[PDB]
Amino acid sequence: DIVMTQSPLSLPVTPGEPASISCRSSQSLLYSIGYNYLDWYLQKSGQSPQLLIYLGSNRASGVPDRFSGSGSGTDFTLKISRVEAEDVGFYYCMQALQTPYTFGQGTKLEIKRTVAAPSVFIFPPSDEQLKSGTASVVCLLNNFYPREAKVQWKVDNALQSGNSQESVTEQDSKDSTYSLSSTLTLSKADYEKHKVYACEVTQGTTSVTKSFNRGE
Amino acid sequence: MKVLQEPTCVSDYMSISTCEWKMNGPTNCSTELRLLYQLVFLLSEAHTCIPENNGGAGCVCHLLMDDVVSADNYTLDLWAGQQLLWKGSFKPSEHVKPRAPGNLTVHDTLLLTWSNPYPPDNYLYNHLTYAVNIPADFRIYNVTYLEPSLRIAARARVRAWAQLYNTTWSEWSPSTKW
Amino acid sequence: EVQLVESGGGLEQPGGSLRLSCAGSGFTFRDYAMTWVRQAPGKGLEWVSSISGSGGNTYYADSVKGRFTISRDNSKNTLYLQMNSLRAEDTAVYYCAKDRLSITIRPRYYGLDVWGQGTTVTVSSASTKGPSVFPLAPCSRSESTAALGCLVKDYFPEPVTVSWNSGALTSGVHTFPAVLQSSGLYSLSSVVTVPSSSLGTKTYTCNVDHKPSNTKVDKRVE
Ligand SMILES: *[C@@H]1O[C@H](CO)[C@@H](O[C@@H]2O[C@H](CO)[C@@H](O)[C@H](O)[C@H]2NC(C)=O)[C@H](O)[C@H]1NC(C)=O
Ligand SMILES: *[C@@H]1O[C@H](CO)[C@@H](O[C@@H]2O[C@H](CO)[C@@H](O)[C@H](O)[C@H]2NC(C)=O)[C@H](O)[C@H]1NC(C)=O
Ligand SMILES: *[C@@H]1O[C@H](CO)[C@@H](O)[C@H](O)[C@H]1NC(C)=O
Repeated sequence: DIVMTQSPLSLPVTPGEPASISCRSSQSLLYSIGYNYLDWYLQKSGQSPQLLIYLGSNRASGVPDRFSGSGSGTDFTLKISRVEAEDVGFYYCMQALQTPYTFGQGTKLEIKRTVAAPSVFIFPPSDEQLKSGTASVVCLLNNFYPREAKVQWKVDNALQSGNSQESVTEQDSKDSTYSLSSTLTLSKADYEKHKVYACEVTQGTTSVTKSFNRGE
Repeated sequence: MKVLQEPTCVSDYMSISTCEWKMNGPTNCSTELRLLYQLVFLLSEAHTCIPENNGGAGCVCHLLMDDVVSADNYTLDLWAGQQLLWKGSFKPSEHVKPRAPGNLTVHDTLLLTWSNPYPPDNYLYNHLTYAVNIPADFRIYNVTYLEPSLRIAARARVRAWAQLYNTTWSEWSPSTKW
Repeated sequence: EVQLVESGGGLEQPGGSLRLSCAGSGFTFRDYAMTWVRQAPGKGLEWVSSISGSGGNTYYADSVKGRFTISRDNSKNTLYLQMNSLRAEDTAVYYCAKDRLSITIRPRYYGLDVWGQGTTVTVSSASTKGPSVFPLAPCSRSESTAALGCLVKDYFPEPVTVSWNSGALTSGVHTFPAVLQSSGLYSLSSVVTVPSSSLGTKTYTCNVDHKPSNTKVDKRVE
C-alpha cells in the first residue's frame, strides 16, 4: 500500500503567522491531469474528523480562504496563510487512490500565546458520595498558559503524595488556554480525621493556594 | 452459442464507445446477450448494455462514456442469461474515431468557419487537424492551426483528424455552396 | 442538512460479535459509496472497509479480512459493519463517511465530506459498570464569577458525553478527558463558570450519557 509520510509531527506557531505541512506519498496519486487523490482533514480532540481539502487543492464547503492546498504526484503541501486560535487540533492527510486508504502520521498544531494565570477553585466531596465510603476532592485550574504547572495537595499542611490523578484539556479554540483538574481520593475515614484541605498551584514565580475547612 | 470474433471497441473520446463482436451461428443480441462493463477504478459500479443486431451473427453496443481520458480502462463481461461467454478489457483512448466538425458558414476575402465539437477541457480540443474539400472536381486544404477557419481570394465540406495512433477520419460535416 | 448517525457500540467479549449501524439522511443513500474508519485511543486514523452504492463491490483492510462484514440497505438508508470474532486490538472508535458518487459510469469523489459522530467498541473480559454522578459545588462563605460542575466516577467502558442545561449552556464549559483509576475504571469531571448574579434566578443541570450501559444521569447542581 501507498506509504504517506506527513511532516512535521509537531507544529508550534504564533497567531497571524504562516504555517506549513508537507506530505510525501511512496507513489504517484495522480490519475489524470488535474486529478491527484490526496485529501486533508482536521480533528479537534473530542470531535469527528472534517475535510479541509479534497483532490490536492479543492476547498471543502465550510473551509475559509486562509487554507490552501498544493502539490502533485507524490509531493503535497497544506498552507495556512495566517493561523488562528481555532486552527488548533490534529491535521491528517489521506491518499484515496488505492485501498487501503492510508493516513499520514499527523501534525499537532499548537498556539504560542502569552502567559496566563489560572483561576483556581477547590471543591469538597458531595454528601452523597460519603455514603459510598470514598471522599473525592477536586482542584481546578481554569484558563491558563502554558500547560506546565505544579499542583500539590496539602491536608493540614501535610503534603500528600501518590493519592491524586490529573487531566488537562486540549488547547481551547477560542482563547488558546488550557484547563486542568486535579483529583484527590480518600477513605471517608481520612476525610473525617482531618479538617483543612488545600491545593497549591505553582507556575513560574507564583503559588496560589485555595483551601476549605470541612467545618465551614 | 460461441463468440466467433472477440469484442473490439472504438470510442469518440468523449461520450460514446462502440463495441462489436461476431458469433458462431445467428443470435438475437437484443434478447439473448448482455454486456456488463466497469471502469477499473476504486468504488466504481458495473453497468449494463443491451446490444443490437449487425446482421444475423453480429452484435453492436453503444456504451456510455463519462468522457474519456488516456488513463481509462474498462472491464468487459459478456453474459448469455447467467452464462459467461467472454471476459476482457479495453482502453477507449486507444482506438479513436473523431466526431465531425459543425456549423460550416461562409463570408477580398472568403472565410469559412466551423465548430470544434469537443469542449475546452477535452484532449481532442487542441489535437484536431482539419481537412477542407471544395460542381465537378475538387481541391483539399489542410488546416493545422488551432483556429477553425480558412481564408482565400478569387461540394464544400470539412472533416477532422486527431494526433493519435489507432485513429481514423471523422465523418464529413454538413456542406454549403459557395 | 445532510447527516450520518451511528449506533451499536459497546463492550463485547474477546471472541464475540457486534453489529454497527449507520443511519444516513439528506441525499440518495444508494447513489453513494460508504466507508468505515477506525481510531484506536492515542493512535491515528485507520481505514477499515468500503462498499459501492449498489452493494456490488466490497473492500476490506487485511487485518479484518474474513472477520468483519460490510453491508447496506438502500431502502432503509442504512449501512452495517458486521464485526465477528473480535480481538483485543479491535478496540477503537468507529466512524462512517460519505465516499464517492458511484451511480454514474465514472465515480465522482469530493473527499470524505460528511462524517458520522462515532461509536465506541471495547473488547474486554471485565464487566460494564454504569456511572456515578456527584455534583461539584464551592464551600460557601458568601465571588464575581462562580464555578460549578459534576464529577463522573466509576464507569466502564468509555465513552461518556456531558452536556449542560440540555444543550442550552455552552460558554465556560470544560469537560476533562477521562483517566484510568488503578481499579480499572474511568473517572471524568465537567465544570462550568457562571456570574454570581444569575445564581438565584437560573438553574444548572448536567446531562451525562453512557450509551454502553444505556444509562443517562441528570444532576441539578447547588
Ligand atoms: C429479437 O427478439 C425480440 C423479442 O422477441 C423482437 O422484437 C419484438 O418481437 C415480438 C415477437 O417476439 C414482436 O411482436 C414485437 O412487436 C417486437 N418488438 C419490437 C420493438 O420490434 C426482435 O424483433 C428480435 N430481433 C431479431 C433480429 O430477431
Ligand atoms: C485493464 O484492467 C484490467 C483489470 O481487469 C487488467 O487485466 C489484468 O491484467 C493483469 C496484468 O498484471 C493480469 O494479471 C490479469 O489476468 C488481468 N485481469 C483481468 C480480470 O482482466 C489490464 O492489465 C488493464 N490494462 C489494459 C491495458 O487493459
Ligand atoms: C493500438 O492497438 C494495440 C492493441 O493491441 C495497442 O497495443 C497499441 O499500443 C494501440 N495504441 C496506442 C496509442 O498505444
